[PDB]
Amino acid sequence: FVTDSGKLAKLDELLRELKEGGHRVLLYFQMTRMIDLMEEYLTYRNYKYCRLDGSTKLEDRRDTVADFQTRPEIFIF
Amino acid sequence: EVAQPKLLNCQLKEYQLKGLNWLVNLYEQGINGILADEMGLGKTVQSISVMAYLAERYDIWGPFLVVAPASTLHNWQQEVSKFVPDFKVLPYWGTAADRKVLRKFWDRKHTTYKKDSPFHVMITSYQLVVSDVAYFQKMKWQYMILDEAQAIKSSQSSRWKCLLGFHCRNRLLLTGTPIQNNMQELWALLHFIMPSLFDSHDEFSEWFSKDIESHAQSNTKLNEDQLKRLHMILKPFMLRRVKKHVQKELGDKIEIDVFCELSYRQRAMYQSLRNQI
Amino acid sequence: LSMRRAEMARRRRNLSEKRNEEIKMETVNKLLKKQAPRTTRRAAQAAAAAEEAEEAAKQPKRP
Amino acid sequence: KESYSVYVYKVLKQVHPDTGISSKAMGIMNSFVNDIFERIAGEASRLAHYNKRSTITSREIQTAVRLLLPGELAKHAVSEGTKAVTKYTSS
Amino acid sequence: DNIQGITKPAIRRLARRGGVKRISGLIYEETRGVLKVFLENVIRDAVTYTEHAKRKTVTAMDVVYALKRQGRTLYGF
Amino acid sequence: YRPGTVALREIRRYQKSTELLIRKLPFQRLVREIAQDFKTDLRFQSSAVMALQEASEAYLVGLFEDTNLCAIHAKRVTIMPKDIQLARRIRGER
DNA sequence: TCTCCAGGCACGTGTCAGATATATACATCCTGTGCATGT
DNA sequence: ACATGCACAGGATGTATATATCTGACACGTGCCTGGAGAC
Repeated sequence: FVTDSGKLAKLDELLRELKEGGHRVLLYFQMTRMIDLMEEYLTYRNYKYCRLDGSTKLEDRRDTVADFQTRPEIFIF
Repeated sequence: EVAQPKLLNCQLKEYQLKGLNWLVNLYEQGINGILADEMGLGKTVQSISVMAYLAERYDIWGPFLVVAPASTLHNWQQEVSKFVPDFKVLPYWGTAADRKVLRKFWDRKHTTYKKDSPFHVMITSYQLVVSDVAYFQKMKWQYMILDEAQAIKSSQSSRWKCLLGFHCRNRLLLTGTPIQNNMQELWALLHFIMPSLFDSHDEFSEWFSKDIESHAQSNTKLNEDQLKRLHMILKPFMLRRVKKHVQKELGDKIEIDVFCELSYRQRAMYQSLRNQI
Repeated sequence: LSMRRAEMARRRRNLSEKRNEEIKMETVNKLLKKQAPRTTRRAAQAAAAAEEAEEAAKQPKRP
Repeated sequence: KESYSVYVYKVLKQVHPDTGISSKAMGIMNSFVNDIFERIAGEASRLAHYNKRSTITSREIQTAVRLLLPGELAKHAVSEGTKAVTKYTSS
Repeated sequence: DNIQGITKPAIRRLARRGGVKRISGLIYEETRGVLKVFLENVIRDAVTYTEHAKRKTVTAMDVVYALKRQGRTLYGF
Repeated sequence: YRPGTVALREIRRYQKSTELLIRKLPFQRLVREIAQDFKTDLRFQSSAVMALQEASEAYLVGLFEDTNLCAIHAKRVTIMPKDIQLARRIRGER
């Protein structure tokens, strides 16, 4: 999976460096289907993440954004 | 050089007070205006400010209509409540039933409201403005703010169609992006603001757009004199201010293009796509 | 008696305006409070689960 | 204000589980129930008064059902009723 | 003279629902007569139940009872 | 469409819909016009007038079916006052 | 007949399947109408 | 000279990704009370 996409392969390198730096990432997509695929990848490399897309209900939005902002364990949104 | 409307239970920053002025003049002289401060400079407070000024001096207390994105209504309602405590806001969102009751607050007989009215500012979404346009069209509005005015960037949008047909003296668009995409979408706003002076998109194209759109799209020469003449035409109707002048404290962004070649599978798919032509 | 009843009808009709105005104004205000007054949560279940886990931890056990 | 709604709903979700029924249709079905009730009960009462009895037993209800409902409808109705009364007696 | 408010088009539509291809022009006034006689019979009974109940308002049940009394049971009320 | 076909189309249109075929306010005014011959100043539940209308339209539609068969028996495709009266005659409404 | 309580009824509530427009781009289908050719 | 057929103009329709809103019907929770059930 991570090598069948050139972007994904390059994102992997960059996220490893970002993590080791203690950076926290908003990661933006134009396709929610891709948001799903990735969701997997992130599980494999075992990084903590949130999700907010047009499916995410309004008070759940508030909740998720507040998390990302409250609890620094989450690395990617 | 006006004074912070005294009905305003806060103090404006410098630029909001210069921006107040602009909107006070754009009224005295009949003009409308886009307030296009770059995103995050405090556009809401300047709008509420104009409305409060109106009241204090001209004793015109209503009705004012704020249309906004649905997501933003509570923020608007709270901001109005904070900055002009005396302003009775009427929320106008809710199920059909909720809205039906609220419609009973609309005084259609008084042309101009005074302090003890049912309501002063009505706050409502673009979606409602369009579904309930039947109702909104009967009312006659003393001022109107569209916030996140990029919502009516298309002249073919039902949203622009509806809102253009509202009887209102005064419109104030708020949007930090008058243009995004074509310049067409700037004509849309200009026509909404002042349909007299920008009465024809085609003229607009011929005289300004096709030059500027070719200078970007095909790297032609930019006609300096034409461009200056456009700015001129825009200048009394659009105010834009930028963070580097008024929110100086933030450090800059670093942008990095990160380049990737297709993997094998990607390529063999890309090329079947190309061969399907 | 008929005159008394006419007077009584004026009384009930006068009272109807006060009774209508009171309910209309109250229900108008209740709805503004229904919408603008608002903002809460629903993960109530999440909170309950957290409380249950805390209660389980409060118990020392060596089985 | 009592209606055989509840029960019409339980029967519906037993025979066509994912299908609903409209409020108007529920009204019509409730009227149907009331009408059939009335007819059967009344014929049963008549049979009782005609045989000088003063009680509407299972046997009155059976004969009412056989007079009222046509052919296969009558037969199947008799069957269901008999089955139900049998189960009741057993319990 | 409200009977002619039952319009020629209204009668035509009802004849169409009843499977009628062509309508002789004398039908319209017969249909009004027939309808008026029928309504009088139902309303007289409905009013009779209404009076008995010591009501001033005719209710849906009064009409349903009047129709059942005349062998034209109406389901739905 | 060739003549007579539009009629069969109209019949189909009216046989597939469930809408009421008499206008509501004309029928309501007829009900009140009849009612005041039996007792003056009668009030009606909104639903009572609709119950009368549904029954009345159902009656007329059923009568037109019987009327149609009377015409067709006489080797006609046109219904006439005679056909209504025979239908009413044999139904025992006379 | 004296006794009990739970099933059902009235009332809120909340949510989500199918529906209302659409920014973001562009290719495509459409057909009014004009021009050319043939009879 | 007139009529018919064939291709430009540029518009409306269309394809695809989520967004931004919404509405009404279904399901579920609450409160309570009367009538279905007990059994002598």
